[PDB]
Amino acid sequence: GSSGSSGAPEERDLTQEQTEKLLQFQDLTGIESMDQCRHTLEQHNWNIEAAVQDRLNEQEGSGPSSG
Repeated sequence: GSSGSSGAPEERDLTQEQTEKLLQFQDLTGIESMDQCRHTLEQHNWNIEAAVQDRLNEQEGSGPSSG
């Protein structure tokens, strides 16, 4: 909006690979807050496969299990 950035004088840039992964997860999951996304990822260790599960597992829209 109008100069409203609360944080520290730091900068964290991701890598192409990682970035891409995010895009995927983001789309898959559907989270808005990018951070939130990378979060679930970082945790699982940028493991969409897991992050995805940990994402769904923890409160899902519709469909607890598939197959």
